[PDB]
Amino acid sequence: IVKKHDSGGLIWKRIKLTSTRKANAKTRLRRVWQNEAVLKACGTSDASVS
Amino acid sequence: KKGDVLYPKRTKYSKYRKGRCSRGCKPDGTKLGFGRYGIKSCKAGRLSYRAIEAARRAIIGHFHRAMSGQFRRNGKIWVRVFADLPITGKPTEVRMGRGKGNPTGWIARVSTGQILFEMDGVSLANARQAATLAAHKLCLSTKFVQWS
Amino acid sequence: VIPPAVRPPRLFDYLKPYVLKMHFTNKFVHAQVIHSPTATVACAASSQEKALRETMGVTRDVAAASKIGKILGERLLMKDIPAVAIHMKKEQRYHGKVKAVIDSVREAGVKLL
Amino acid sequence: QLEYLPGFPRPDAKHAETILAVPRSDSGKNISAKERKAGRVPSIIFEQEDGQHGGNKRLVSVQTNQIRKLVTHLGYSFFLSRLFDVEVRSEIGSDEVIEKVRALPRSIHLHSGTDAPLNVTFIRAPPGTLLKVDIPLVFIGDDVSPGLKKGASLNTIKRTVKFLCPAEIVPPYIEVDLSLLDVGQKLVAGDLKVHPALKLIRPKDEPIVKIAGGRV
Amino acid sequence: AGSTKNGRDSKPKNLGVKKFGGENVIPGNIIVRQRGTRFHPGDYVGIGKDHTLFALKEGRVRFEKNKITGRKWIHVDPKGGHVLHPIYTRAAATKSTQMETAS
RNA sequence: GUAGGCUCAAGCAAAUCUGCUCGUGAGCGUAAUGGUAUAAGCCUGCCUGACUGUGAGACCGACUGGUCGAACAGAGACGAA
RNA sequence: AGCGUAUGAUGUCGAUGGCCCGAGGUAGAGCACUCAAUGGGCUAGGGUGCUUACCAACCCCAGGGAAACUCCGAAUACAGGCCGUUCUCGUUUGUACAGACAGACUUUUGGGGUGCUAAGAUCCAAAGUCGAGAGGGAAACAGCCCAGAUCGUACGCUAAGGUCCCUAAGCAAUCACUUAGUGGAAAAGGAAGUGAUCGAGCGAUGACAACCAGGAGGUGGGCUUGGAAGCAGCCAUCCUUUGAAGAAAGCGUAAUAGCUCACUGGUCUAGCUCCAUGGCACCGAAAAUGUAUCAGGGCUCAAGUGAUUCACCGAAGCGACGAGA
RNA sequence: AAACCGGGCACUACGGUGAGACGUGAAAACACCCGAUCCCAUUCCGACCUCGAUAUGUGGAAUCGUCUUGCGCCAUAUGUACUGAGAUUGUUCGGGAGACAUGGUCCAAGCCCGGUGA
Ligand SMILES: [K+]
Ligand SMILES: [K+]
Ligand SMILES: [Mg+2]
Ligand SMILES: [Mg+2]
Ligand SMILES: [Mg+2]
Ligand SMILES: [Mg+2]
Ligand SMILES: [Mg+2]
Ligand SMILES: [Mg+2]
Ligand SMILES: [Mg+2]
Ligand SMILES: [Mg+2]
Ligand SMILES: [Mg+2]
Ligand SMILES: [Mg+2]
Ligand SMILES: [Mg+2]
Ligand SMILES: [Mg+2]
Ligand SMILES: [Mg+2]
Ligand SMILES: [Mg+2]
Ligand SMILES: [Mg+2]
Ligand SMILES: [Mg+2]
Ligand SMILES: [Mg+2]
Ligand SMILES: [Mg+2]
Ligand SMILES: [Mg+2]
Ligand SMILES: [Mg+2]
Ligand SMILES: [Mg+2]
Ligand SMILES: [Mg+2]
Ligand SMILES: [Mg+2]
Ligand SMILES: [Mg+2]
Ligand SMILES: [Mg+2]
Ligand SMILES: [Mg+2]
Ligand SMILES: [Mg+2]
Ligand SMILES: [Mg+2]
Ligand SMILES: [Mg+2]
Ligand SMILES: [Mg+2]
Ligand SMILES: [Mg+2]
Ligand SMILES: [Mg+2]
Ligand SMILES: [Mg+2]
Ligand SMILES: [Mg+2]
Repeated sequence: IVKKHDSGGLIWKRIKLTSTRKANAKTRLRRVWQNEAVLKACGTSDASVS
Repeated sequence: KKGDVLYPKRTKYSKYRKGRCSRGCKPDGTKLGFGRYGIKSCKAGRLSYRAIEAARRAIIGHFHRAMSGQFRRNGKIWVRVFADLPITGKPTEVRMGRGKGNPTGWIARVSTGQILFEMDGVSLANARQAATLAAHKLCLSTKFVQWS
Repeated sequence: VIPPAVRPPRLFDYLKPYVLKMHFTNKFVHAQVIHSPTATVACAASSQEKALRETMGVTRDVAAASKIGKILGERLLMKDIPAVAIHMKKEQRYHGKVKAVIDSVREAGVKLL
Repeated sequence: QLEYLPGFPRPDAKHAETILAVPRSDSGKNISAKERKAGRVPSIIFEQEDGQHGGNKRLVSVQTNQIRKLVTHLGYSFFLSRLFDVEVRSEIGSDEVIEKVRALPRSIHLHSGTDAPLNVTFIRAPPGTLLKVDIPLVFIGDDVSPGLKKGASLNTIKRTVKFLCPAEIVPPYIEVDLSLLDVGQKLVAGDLKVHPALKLIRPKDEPIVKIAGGRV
Repeated sequence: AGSTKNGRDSKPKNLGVKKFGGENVIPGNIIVRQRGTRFHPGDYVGIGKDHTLFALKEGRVRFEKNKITGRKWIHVDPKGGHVLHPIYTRAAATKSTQMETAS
């Protein structure tokens, strides 16, 4: 992300943290948390017949 | 020493890095080392030696005025911050690169929580008032510290 | 200065597992051949032994060191050990009793490595 | 003979609160931040005996409000030189008491800028346990001393003194009387009046305080 | 007019460890290129005139550290194990075979 | 080069030696860095390998080229080895 | 050299992960060396008049700054061995054909150097995008966010981002906060609005606010001094009678005088005042063609802020159906 | 013979290295006490080292034991600094010092010679 907003002649507008953006962030967090739970549950041992 | 203005008599090298100063704290907490009252910084940043000496002069003058007779001299100050980093600069009408510029002053790098001044031999109210008077000379946010 | 810890010489091409070490006291002379990989005494001769403390008069002098060196060389050839390596301690030089033991071992027919 | 002697300071009844704790399932910056967001200070209860393998440690969390109030009311050094009752319950307001122990607060970490509590450490002190405690000094008699009546100043060299203390008779503070001090001479650590069962850890020839010569 | 008097550096020398602990070496392989004895030679390791450490036998690099002084050695553990001196193989080993075949 | 021997600098006591602390802070021609104590430093004796022809195997790398090197043949130095 | 292509010939690769294992001296930290540097305790000693508020080396204690310091010391990264996954050769190498050797921006100034901790500056490290990349979002937009366009369809699901109108989809649901159009630019500092939690102090023994009455005596303390009387200045700052009263906090007098405050009793009656953590607001805030710092309407009777929740809209992403190579 | 004791080699920082106090010279061992003729030692010197010489003297120096401790070293927190991946302009998932703090200075242990037991 660009974080330069008050210097120079090239405008990079500041992306406001709206409620919709928070909802998308929460959805992505739920996905990664479920992935982490799956990896924690499956990480105790290895599958046989190799 | 050099009386009021505090910087090293000599340094191993003349010209230093810029460095980074916006971070840094005291990871174990802070306690006063010499006095009963003190001033510590709340933020991390740079203090010039002139600002440190202005704050010290404000504390000294307040203790000299608010107390008289035999307790005027009984107030003691410790200066825990020392400007040992030289800064350089370049003059006007000079283009960008022909080597580093000449040294122009001295700064001290301050971390979050770092104790700047310590006071003893005064009352709590005079210590608070001297801390308030000294904070206006400093570009960093400070807090009054009491031994407990 | 702090004395450094004494190390055995580093291996270069071959093992050389038999090391001769000598010790001398006010009364007796000693000579031990050490098998370094097992830290066991391969062969030893001293004038403090029951079979040797009466077959010689003086058990402490240079002549006793020479006799003990000859006995150790004969015993080493009896155990089919053809060669040994010499180890001197901090104070030991090629002189006197050390020289007597080394010369008698070499004269008995044992090679020095 | 394991009682505070007559004429010596005892721990005050006003600050004799029970510290309430709930168990803590993990260690690290993550759970510590989550506990501080919930209004709790991460903690630990352990003992001296098996210092290797942990000290029979129990991880707990204490309330931020109670710790902040105790540290503000007592003072930092007075908090660390006084025994406390610690009660561990299954949750806040429950009845399943997991541990009820008399422990010394071994250390407390306050934030270097904001002075908020970040960590409190409790060491189990049953009777007959000897702890190294930094006892704060209270200086009295400075308004009676001849040295300070003449205009001289006080050089307070030490504010705490380290003592090996049985847990029963740890003094909350040591009163240092300055009344027989004129200009020039000093008090050392051997001049402190203590219980005979307390041992100085540092040498007895360590200066505590000195009235230095006032400027004529 | 300004002028800097600093414009020099030297060409890089590429010093450091070439074979770490556990790596296989053959005779002649350079283990460490160094200034002075940052690492000292151990068993089956030679040292050059510029303190370069090189393997004398085929085997694996092993590092040793002295717990008291901090001095570090590098050894080669040989692949086929230690080889006895030929004076022992000619005489002692033949008598060892006689003692084995008599038992 | 080699064989043998020796251990600095600083501080303290006595007030140059003799001892005790300490540890790389001395020295190593020459900058800096790394290294170094039965030495890579210092002293003594003899020497000239400050050789000739090669070199397994590696390290650097646009290339030109540079570096380390077990070992072989000859002729030697020092060493009881 | 590195990187592109075509065509052969070899490897059993190459890529990526797991386990095992190896040397570190960066971030951080610290003072054990070097350099820089603070306060104290001891005393050498210097110098003053036996004495010496004067400085005082060396040691000791406290304390703890550094790119070219290190008693310490990560996370990562890197080397190696073995084993998984990918089934792709993207690997190595022969032969033939190149182009290119002007780069740009973004990742907290939180990888750094230089510069002013300036630049849409400049120079290196590590990522990504553009270059050479269309599509959706960011009003408009090389370099940010999402995502890789073989072709066709008036089929479907999504990403970022949205759902009052402009403008496809919510005047969406629940619990809180703000009333500044804050949201929708700007610091030190000021002021203390409005909530949440924990304290502190005082309180029917009557607190705070209000009204009423006193606020004394030694004493005009001593010095200073034209005068200094509580109150120009220096030193002392005690005691008494008291319900209570400072050798006086303000004013005021040339100095006195006099009027208040602290303090106390009476009346009245229910809570009062300030501390801490963090929530959201206010002031500080002035530029030149025209509002011109939500894109615009308009929004607090939220369409604003924090947290929790459900549907939907939304791309050339992915699917469906049809067609190529 | 199976344990113990002494010496030599080996192992080794929880086993290292200092300080203090108390002991110990077993019918044996180690060291010292004694000398400087030969070897050797001294840029002078038996100080060190060396060669000699000790029916029994001494454990003053060293060397052995026991405790007390200092530095270290080992183990272990809790919290924090810092950091890898990831942009709710880092609301997530991991790693994790230094300084503190707490304990310990283990357990196990090979070969040869000599002595006592035998
Ligand atoms: K020479
Ligand atoms: K040759
Ligand atoms: Mg523009
Ligand atoms: Mg733009
Ligand atoms: Mg909302
Ligand atoms: Mg969404
Ligand atoms: Mg952890
Ligand atoms: Mg030599
Ligand atoms: Mg740093
Ligand atoms: Mg620090
Ligand atoms: Mg560093
Ligand atoms: Mg690997
Ligand atoms: Mg060019
Ligand atoms: Mg170019
Ligand atoms: Mg460029
Ligand atoms: Mg960057
Ligand atoms: Mg830059
Ligand atoms: Mg820039
Ligand atoms: Mg540019
Ligand atoms: Mg340019
Ligand atoms: Mg790049
Ligand atoms: Mg182009
Ligand atoms: Mg592209
Ligand atoms: Mg595009
Ligand atoms: Mg558009
Ligand atoms: Mg676009
Ligand atoms: Mg495509
Ligand atoms: Mg619509
Ligand atoms: Mg606005
Ligand atoms: Mg503002
Ligand atoms: Mg206008
Ligand atoms: Mg849909
Ligand atoms: Mg579509
Ligand atoms: Mg597609
Ligand atoms: Mg199809
Ligand atoms: Mg640690």
